[PDB]
Amino acid sequence: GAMGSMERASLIQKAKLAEQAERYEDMAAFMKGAVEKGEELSCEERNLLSVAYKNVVGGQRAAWRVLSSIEQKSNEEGSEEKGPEVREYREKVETELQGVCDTVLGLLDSHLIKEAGDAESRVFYLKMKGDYYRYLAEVATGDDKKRIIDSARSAYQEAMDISKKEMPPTNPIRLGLALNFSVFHYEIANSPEEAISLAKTTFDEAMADLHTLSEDSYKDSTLIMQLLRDNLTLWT
Amino acid sequence: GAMGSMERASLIQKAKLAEQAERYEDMAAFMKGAVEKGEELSCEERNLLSVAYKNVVGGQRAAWRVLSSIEQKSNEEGSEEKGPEVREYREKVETELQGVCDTVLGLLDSHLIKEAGDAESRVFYLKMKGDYYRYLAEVATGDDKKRIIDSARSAYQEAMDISKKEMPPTNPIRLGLALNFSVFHYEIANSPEEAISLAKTTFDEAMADLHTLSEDSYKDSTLIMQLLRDNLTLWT
Amino acid sequence: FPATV
Amino acid sequence: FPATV
Ligand SMILES: *CC(=O)Nc1ccc(-c2nc3ccccn3c2NCc2ccccc2F)cc1
Ligand SMILES: *CC(=O)Nc1ccc(-c2nc3ccccn3c2NCc2ccccc2F)cc1
Ligand SMILES: [Ca+2]
Ligand SMILES: [Ca+2]
Ligand SMILES: [Ca+2]
Ligand SMILES: [Ca+2]
Ligand SMILES: [Ca+2]
Ligand SMILES: [Ca+2]
Ligand SMILES: [Ca+2]
Ligand SMILES: [Ca+2]
Ligand SMILES: [Ca+2]
Ligand SMILES: [Ca+2]
Ligand SMILES: [Ca+2]
Ligand SMILES: [Ca+2]
Ligand SMILES: [Cl-]
Ligand SMILES: [Cl-]
Repeated sequence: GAMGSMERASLIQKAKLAEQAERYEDMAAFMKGAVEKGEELSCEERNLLSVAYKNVVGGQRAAWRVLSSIEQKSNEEGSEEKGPEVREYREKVETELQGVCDTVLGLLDSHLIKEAGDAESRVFYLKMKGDYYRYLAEVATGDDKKRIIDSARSAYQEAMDISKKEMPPTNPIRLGLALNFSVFHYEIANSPEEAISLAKTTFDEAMADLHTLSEDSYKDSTLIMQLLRDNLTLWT
Repeated sequence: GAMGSMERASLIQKAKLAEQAERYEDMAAFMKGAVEKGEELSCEERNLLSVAYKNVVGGQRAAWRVLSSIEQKSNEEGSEEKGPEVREYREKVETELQGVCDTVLGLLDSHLIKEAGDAESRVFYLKMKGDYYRYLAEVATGDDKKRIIDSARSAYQEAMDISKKEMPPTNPIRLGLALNFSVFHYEIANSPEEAISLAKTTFDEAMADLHTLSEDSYKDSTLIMQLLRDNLTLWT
Repeated sequence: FPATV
Repeated sequence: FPATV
């Protein structure tokens, strides 16, 4: 790997610089290098990894959606034939996106998840696994589409089970996991009722636990609770 | 070149798709491929080329400025020593930026400028040459810094001479060239009075020619005139 | 599109 | 920073 010669601490330092410079591809490459050193990641380091790849894949997803929309319009009645270029370029972006997802899933499988024993790390990584299978599912159209969806579901479900047992209902990782699994239900699994039920239950159980929190913890939990509310408003 | 097997028209089509998807690195690569087909570029095609590389280098410049600022702060009295990482990463971004500038200048030299005979094409390309030498000058600190600055000046000056002879004072290429050469004077050549004089004269001569224009031409010229005014307001 | 984190 | 186009 190209980062093999750089110190772990230097990779982390440069990931933080890349973030400040909004150089998310660089940030992701630095954090991949850090993971490949073989040591477990701290809370801060896990969040550098997630932020980096979230931004990279987020840009790819936005581009893919633009191109998919153009492609869909090209296949409507009355649309003039413009040749293979739209499909080709959508496929190019799609392949790049799948590559990033596969890279992230590869890091999780080799060997972040298996060494993650604490709830906060294990749930975090399983949430990531669910998310990146979800992104693969967004672009899947073939024989393995059902299996990709089930891979996302399975990762989310394991994360949910651990989070319910080991974390308070206001824990931000627990809340974010539930937010995203709810979106999985609505957007991927064709299960809007499950999505709504999960968002509502999550919100209500968090509300009941807010009284236990400091001001700073309250702030962070309520931010994610508002996102649950926003989705519920969108869906009802 | 990786685009050698793709049709010129397909490269142009995909450049436009990349723009819609805000995939400016892709857009630039497609337009580089189009240039390397060896045919002259139309007005629309020249502007696809400029837009693509402007966005790529614009992002690099923004990142370079962030990192340079951090580096400068690290060399202040009382700043803790954090090792070579800030310098290294600033150098990485800088080298990437120089690479893009060299790529653009390479396309202009091989062979866009030499085949450009009409004022609108020749001035456009010479403006680009001035701009990309200006971006090289922004990061230059060595023995060739003066020569880089003079390369920018020389390209801008040739463009100015042609534009004054061959274009009306409201021509958007002429106006944009003058805007940018004025910024060159202020920010690169340590010549704020020249910058101000050029912006004012350009603005006033354009104002006097607006009466000749259609509504649409008026709109486009006045947009750039407002940028001249904005800079004058900043500088006075 | 719905919110995710 | 000043405006350029
Ligand atoms: C140790 C650890 O992981 N702690 C942690 C992770 C994430 C957050 C967090 N809070 C908020 C509030 C509002 C928006 C975004 N966040 C984040 N980051 C995104 C994120 C990532 C994973 C799980 C949940 C989640 F929200 C706070 C503390
Ligand atoms: C054929 C040709 O080149 N025509 C042309 C080029 C550029 C513009 C133009 N008008 C405006 C108004 C406001 C902002 C930006 N623009 C552009 N594009 C940027 C640009 C590039 C090169 C020279 C000048 C310039 F403004 C219109 C018509
Ligand atoms: Ca070491
Ligand atoms: Ca075509
Ligand atoms: Ca595909
Ligand atoms: Ca462990
Ligand atoms: Ca616990
Ligand atoms: Ca609604
Ligand atoms: Ca051909
Ligand atoms: Ca260091
Ligand atoms: Ca250098
Ligand atoms: Ca010619
Ligand atoms: Ca003329
Ligand atoms: Ca002022
Ligand atoms: Cl393509
Ligand atoms: Cl580096």
